[PDB]
Amino acid sequence: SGEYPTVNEIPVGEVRLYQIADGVWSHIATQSFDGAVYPSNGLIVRDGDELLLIDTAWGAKNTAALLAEIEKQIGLPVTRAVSTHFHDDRVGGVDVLRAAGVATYASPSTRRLAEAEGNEIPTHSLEGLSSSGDAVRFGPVELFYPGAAHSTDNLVVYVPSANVLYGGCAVHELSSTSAGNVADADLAEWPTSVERIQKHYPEAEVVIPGHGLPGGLDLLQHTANVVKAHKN
Ligand SMILES: C[C@@H](c1cccc2c(-c3ccc(CS(C)(=O)=O)c(F)c3)c(C(=O)O)[nH]c12)N1CC(CNC(=O)CN)OC1=O
Ligand SMILES: [Zn+2]
Ligand SMILES: [Zn+2]
Repeated sequence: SGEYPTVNEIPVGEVRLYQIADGVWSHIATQSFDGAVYPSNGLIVRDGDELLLIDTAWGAKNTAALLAEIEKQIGLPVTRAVSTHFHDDRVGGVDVLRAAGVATYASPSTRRLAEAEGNEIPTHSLEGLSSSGDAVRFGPVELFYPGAAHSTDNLVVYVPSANVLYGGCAVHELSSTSAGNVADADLAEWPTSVERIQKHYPEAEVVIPGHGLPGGLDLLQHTANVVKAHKN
């Protein structure tokens, strides 16, 4: 009924949308992994009379439900999707997207990691993102590679028309007390990568983490703090 939806409010399999700004929504879904249930976020950005999707809804059935929710709530076709790293909360559902006519994209790094781990593989490679600090335009967003953090391939997304920073899994919510799933992380580089985000996007007004509640720029400093303490 208006607040940002939380893990216990979303049954696994359904998707909620949350209006972030004009032409910008987050999508929220839940999934089971290793016997626990987790929420996860993605982004939808209006691109004229089409939509750009950032990240799947963490699985094939969730991603089908995402498409149905977009049709109900927004009613514009999703034409392109970008996955921000290779884990299943970002690429799981790419095969559903590809069968619904969505062109799927990811960096070459993400595509290689997805293939090696047996996850779904976006069709198209995003060049121009291989060095930390690189940025490219993709429709109504900028894609930015901050360096290794949550994963070596993680991308962040900025919506310049709205000053919305989608940090993906490189950014944690303010309530986080640990650095999430660190299986493929670089805890030593992560603060430096967050510092690159802070320097590149100082006018961000909303910051969206990969999991949990949006806030403002404080999410970035909080992330650096929880990662430094996890490393210790
Ligand atoms: C799908 C993803 C995954 C599965 C289950 C949970 C997560 C979380 C998570 C956990 C806890 C918190 C609360 S908190 C901040 O207080 O800790 C949170 F916000 C997010 C994150 C994240 O952190 O992005 N990703 C998760 N996988 C799976 C994985 C295993 N893969 C290999 O080892 C190589 N293929 O490596 C991930 O990341
Ligand atoms: Zn991940
Ligand atoms: Zn994640």
